[PDB]
Amino acid sequence: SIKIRDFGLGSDLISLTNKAGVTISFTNLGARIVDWQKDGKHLILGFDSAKEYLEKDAYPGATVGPTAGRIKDGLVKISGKDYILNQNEGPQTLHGGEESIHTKLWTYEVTDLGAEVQVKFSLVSNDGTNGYPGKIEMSVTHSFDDDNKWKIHYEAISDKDTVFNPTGHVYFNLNGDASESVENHGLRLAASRFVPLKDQTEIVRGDIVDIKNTDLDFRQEKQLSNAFNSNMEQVQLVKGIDHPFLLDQLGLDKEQARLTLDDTSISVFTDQPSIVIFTANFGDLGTLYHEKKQVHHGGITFECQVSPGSEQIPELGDISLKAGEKYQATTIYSLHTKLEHHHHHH
Amino acid sequence: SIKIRDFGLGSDLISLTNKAGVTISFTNLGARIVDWQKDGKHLILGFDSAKEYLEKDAYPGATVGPTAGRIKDGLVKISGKDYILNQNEGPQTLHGGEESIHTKLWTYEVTDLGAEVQVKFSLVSNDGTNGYPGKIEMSVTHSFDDDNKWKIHYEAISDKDTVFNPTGHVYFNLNGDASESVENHGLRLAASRFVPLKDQTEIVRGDIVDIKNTDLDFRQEKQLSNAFNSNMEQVQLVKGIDHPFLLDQLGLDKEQARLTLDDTSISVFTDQPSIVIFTANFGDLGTLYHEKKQVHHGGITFECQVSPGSEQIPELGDISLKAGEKYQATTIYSLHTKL
Ligand SMILES: C[C@H]1O[C@@H](O)[C@H](O)[C@@H](O)[C@@H]1O
Ligand SMILES: C[C@H]1O[C@@H](O)[C@H](O)[C@@H](O)[C@@H]1O
Ligand code: NA
Repeated sequence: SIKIRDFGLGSDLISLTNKAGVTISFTNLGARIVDWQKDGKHLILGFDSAKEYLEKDAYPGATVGPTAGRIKDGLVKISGKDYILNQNEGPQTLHGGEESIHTKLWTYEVTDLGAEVQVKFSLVSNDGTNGYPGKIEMSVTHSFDDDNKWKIHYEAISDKDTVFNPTGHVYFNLNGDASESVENHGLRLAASRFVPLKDQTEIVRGDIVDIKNTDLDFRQEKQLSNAFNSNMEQVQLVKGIDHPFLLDQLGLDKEQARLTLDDTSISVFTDQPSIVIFTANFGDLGTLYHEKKQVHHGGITFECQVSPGSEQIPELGDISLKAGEKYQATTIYSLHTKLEHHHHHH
Repeated sequence: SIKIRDFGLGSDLISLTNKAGVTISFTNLGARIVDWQKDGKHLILGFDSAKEYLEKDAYPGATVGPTAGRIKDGLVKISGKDYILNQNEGPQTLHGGEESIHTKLWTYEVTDLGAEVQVKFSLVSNDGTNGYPGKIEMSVTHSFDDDNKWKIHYEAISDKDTVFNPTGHVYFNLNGDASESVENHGLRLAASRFVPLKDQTEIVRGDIVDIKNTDLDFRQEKQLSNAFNSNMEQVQLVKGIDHPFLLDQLGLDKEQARLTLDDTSISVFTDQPSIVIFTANFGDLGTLYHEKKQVHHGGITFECQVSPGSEQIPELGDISLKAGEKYQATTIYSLHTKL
């Protein structure tokens, strides 16, 4: 079933319920996921109206871009040319600059395929917007099916050579309450290396480091508390995790990550090379979610994309997008029950 | 009464009905006027869904900008520096460039004041959008009252020196049908001068012309056919009217223009110095409105703004907007019925 209603300020809330009774909802404000519930329990973090997003935190669940992450000094090189993008974080360009895509009302159309329902959001980034050559015609399709798979498919075409590397900023919290730390969740992640940050400004350090056998090694499932309790320099620098993890094996076919809590698991699939993880290291900020004051470590992201810092570490990849070339990206979050035995206590 | 409904593609339709039974409707798609009707008759042109506007014509009733009109070669000088804006009509920049603010979904909030209802639309034009320095936080407030006054109030603030001169692109047609020419309407317009076009490119010619005692003199009410039948080269150039008229006296209190058809009349008030009039000179195009094929001369606009062409004719005024300065503009369309 499909339902639509005003969500505030002119945005709409599109709610889907699949045959299993699982419901998920999106808004055209930032082509964003707002909620995902199983049996009355929220699996992700979200607000109750559009204004909350604009007044509390505009990132949760959003589509962010055109480039996700930080670009040192907002400088990129496009076809031998240097371009400076909007710098909204000191001299850095963070998540595409100020008042970026996550803050706009996208147009959308809904396609009912029966076992699957797709919600295709569209937006055009005009040439020069925030310093980005364009125009860029973008589309983000969120779909949910009877198999409990929530899929995100990105498509884009530019009139000019530009850069493109968007992501989805959902935050999970299997506790269903932001005031409950995710340190009690089990995490499995197929990555042997990570990208350290230089310092508090959070630009990349310049090197790639092997994390096998460290408190950041999750190849084999472990509780998130292991990472949170770590005094490794990188953990201490950010007060949790806030780093790109390089996947060891690529392909949409492979389960790259799995987040578990008791009988529920979220599996992550993608065709991208890295997973940027941020564990809501907000300290005592306490942003209110459903009237619950969010705790430090009260959420975790799995931002699939080309790793940030390729400007400094070419080995990370290339986010350039050629004029007329079609960009595509696919990320999938699938929900399961009783995938494994996870009975722990915090 | 207020009624909000889905208008297509995620856009909304906000319909206001005053104490008089008059209904006016807007959409956040382009902070635009969709309909205006009395006793079941449409007074303006408009479509029945968001898709139509995107597929047929995106300008009708829209807020256009940041700069309304044509900019020769897309060139503007800002603080002594040349800036090239998006070019969407040949080398010209027309109505802010491609995929401009009229094709965006604006956020909005409705404020019910009883005798008056306001709908505030907001949009941020990012720095660099279509070549324009910014960012520019813009708001357009459309309001409707019990006195049948439809008012447009624009506000804007830019983080950097830029240019700004938006306008409302409603097309009136008192016949209430697109297949019927407005040649039968009477027009009065308090302007003794106009800005001639250079040629078919429609860029300004460079001069300011006195129109007193010509087919374009509407200082005294006259029928549109007059103009339409004129042999003035400027009329023949565009096959109608497609020009900036310079108001003789400025100020919001003065009725600057009046469009009449029988018992019905629309009065125009504004704090702007010029009124750009375009008479839908589309020829055989035949765009469909409510299933009715539009005819050449099937509509007429009153775009109040600073006249286009100031890039070449400085006397027309100046559209710059300095960082931190607050831009304001007001335009009112008043509906009257003879009794
Ligand atoms: C990946 C994350 O990095 C963090 O430092 C920012 O604060 C987040 O909003 C961001 O998305
Ligand atoms: C002033 C007018 O000039 C005309 O040529 C255009 O086609 C109109 O849409 C524009 O508003
Ligand atoms: Na809507």
